[PDB]
Amino acid sequence: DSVWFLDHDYLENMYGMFKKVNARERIVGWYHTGPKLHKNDIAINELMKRYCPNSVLVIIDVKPKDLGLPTEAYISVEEVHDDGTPTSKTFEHVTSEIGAEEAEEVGVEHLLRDIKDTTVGTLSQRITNQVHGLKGLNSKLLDIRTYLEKVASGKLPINHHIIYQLQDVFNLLPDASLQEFVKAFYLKTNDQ
Amino acid sequence: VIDAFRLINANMMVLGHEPRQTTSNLGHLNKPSIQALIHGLNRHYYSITINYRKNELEQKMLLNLHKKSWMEGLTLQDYSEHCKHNESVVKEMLELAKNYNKAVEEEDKMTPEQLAIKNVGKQDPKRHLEEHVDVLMTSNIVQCLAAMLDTVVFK
Amino acid sequence: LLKLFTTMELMRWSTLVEDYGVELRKGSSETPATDVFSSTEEGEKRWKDLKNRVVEHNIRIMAKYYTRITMKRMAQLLDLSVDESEAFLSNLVVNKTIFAKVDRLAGVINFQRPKDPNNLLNDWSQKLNSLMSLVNKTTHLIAKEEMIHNLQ
Amino acid sequence: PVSEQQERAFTLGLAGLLGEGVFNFGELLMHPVLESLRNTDRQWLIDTLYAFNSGDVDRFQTLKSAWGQQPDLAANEAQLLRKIQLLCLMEMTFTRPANHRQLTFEEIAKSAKITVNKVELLVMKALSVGLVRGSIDEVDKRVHMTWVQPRVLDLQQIKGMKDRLELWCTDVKSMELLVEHQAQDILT
Amino acid sequence: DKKFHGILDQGEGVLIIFDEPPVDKTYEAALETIQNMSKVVDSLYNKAKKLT
Repeated sequence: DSVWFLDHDYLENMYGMFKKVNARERIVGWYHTGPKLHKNDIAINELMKRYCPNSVLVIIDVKPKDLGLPTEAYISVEEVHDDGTPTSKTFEHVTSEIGAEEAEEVGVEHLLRDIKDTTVGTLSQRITNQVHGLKGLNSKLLDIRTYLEKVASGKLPINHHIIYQLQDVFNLLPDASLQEFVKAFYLKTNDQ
Repeated sequence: VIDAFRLINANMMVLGHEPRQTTSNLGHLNKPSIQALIHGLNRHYYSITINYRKNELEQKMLLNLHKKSWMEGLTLQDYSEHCKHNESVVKEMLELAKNYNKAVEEEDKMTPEQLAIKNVGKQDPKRHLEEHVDVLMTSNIVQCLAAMLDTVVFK
Repeated sequence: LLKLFTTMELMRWSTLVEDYGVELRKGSSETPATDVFSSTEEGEKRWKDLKNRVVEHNIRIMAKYYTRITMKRMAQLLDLSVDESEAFLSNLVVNKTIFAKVDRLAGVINFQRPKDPNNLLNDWSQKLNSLMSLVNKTTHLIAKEEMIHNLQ
Repeated sequence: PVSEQQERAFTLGLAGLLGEGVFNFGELLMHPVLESLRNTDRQWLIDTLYAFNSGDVDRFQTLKSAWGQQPDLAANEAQLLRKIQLLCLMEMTFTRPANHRQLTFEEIAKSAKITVNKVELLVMKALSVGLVRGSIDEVDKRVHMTWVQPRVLDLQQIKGMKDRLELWCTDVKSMELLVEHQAQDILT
Repeated sequence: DKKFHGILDQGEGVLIIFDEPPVDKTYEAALETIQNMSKVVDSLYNKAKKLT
């Protein structure tokens, strides 16, 4: 993967041209197409900044890495990591959202009549969404577990962010109790 | 209000290219505005069809699977907020309840909606009452299901 | 003088009266524009007024950290008597700077909002909303992190 | 130089004990520097790190000849006692799953090997600084930790995380099936 | 008069003031729903007489 092909000039040419089709389309940066984030990607990240105003590295995959969006957003970071290891250059992720402009929304809404995360139309619609969050959560648990072992054996760099994040879930303490709701309905159904 | 069209020149009209276009597909004529359809048809164009093919991968990306979107389903809302809502919801039913007591006295013929309007209560007083409980029941029911599950799982 | 006052860590009145007394109470200076600390005529009264201030600071700090504290235990801390501590709390509560519940029988001081079982459930609901955001983020850092085995 | 590493390594440990910031005792041991090369001063230095982590007054106290050698340990003896107490408290909250992050004052006193009275003040100073967060219910006599900070980086500590993650994998599977089960006729 | 919302205890010789309790709200919404349904039931029966 230390042998690849890329045309740098092309990035510059494209920037000017996209402006005519829409004003909202200018050189933001570059896209990577999975499967992981590699060392080999770091060489291109450097280069992109000069060409673009400062660039972003978004990784758009063909299949989700979770259950939601197939996109990750990254910014290059330098951080000191200690376990017998020196300062590391890594890519620190920042969370992503969905969103669109009015033109896009119009076509997707008429075309959609699929099942979705939830459509909303019944109580039962809502359970499908509840099933999907819980299944998602299962996925993340597997990735972290296999990694914890790899840190212990190899002495892989310990990123402060991961150890702190997992810790927090454990400390908050779950507590849950009393819940109720109405029961007005019977007279109404009986009424019909 | 998207049509595919084809140019009508002097040459094209003499050949009879315009019927020739309808052939080989499902056929399509435009609609928007009366002045634009007559004028357009003669001078400007002949109209022909657009149909759409989008693959299952295209549909999957179209859908916008989203991580927080599913997560909300589990996310527990305040207990006081459910109690507060339960009480608020009851207050809408109270209003409807005056109309509803009168409507119910006589509903001895056919069509519930006519009976309900006739013995006072615009459209269906029963319906209004039912929608009001359903929204509250829906939020409370899912949150209780979620709460018991999370507490046990995390612990 | 600055250091004790600035920390929200525990202080005890008595330690302060002697500590400050040696260094700070003296207030030598050459300017005529200030020599005030406790060296001056109003300065004497200002040190008297300091007992009240220190003890009040102890109440604020304990209000946040503690939720419930035994009565016996709070008087030691403040450096006040049993009657004085219960009395000092009511004045503060009406004046509104801390909120305590005072048992004039020396039972307990509750700096909490009035306990409901309901209350506790709500506090967990908020934590849960945060807990999910944290778990989604973390998964990503894992994928870049797994690739590498050259940096160990 | 050999001699330079030995001087800087000595001061580095001393600093580390004084720390209110330090929760990376586990990192100091893990780094080759202290362990591999020992001198007579360095023999005690690694031991004092060990005594902190464990957070026992009994392990800590034998090392006391050291407290006299440097004025830095001797002078801030209060901070040392408070530190070992607080660290032991964190290890107990950490060992225990997400069922209880509550420990009694009695239990904290046993670990710390410091009196029950002084433990109650010490825990309060740690809260006040913000190292730890929680509540003290002195009716119950428990300090309920709402929040706990990033712990010492040792191997065992990597392993503690696994226990909860693994357990969580099985409770989620079970539960996921119950959510699918309810009205399976209609998801449409 | 409930001009301070407490209760006076003459058996012990203390004045207790009523602290905030957990929600009354739950009971009240149930109470309101059940009273409206009782009015309705009275109307519901009369038309029903026709069947039997």
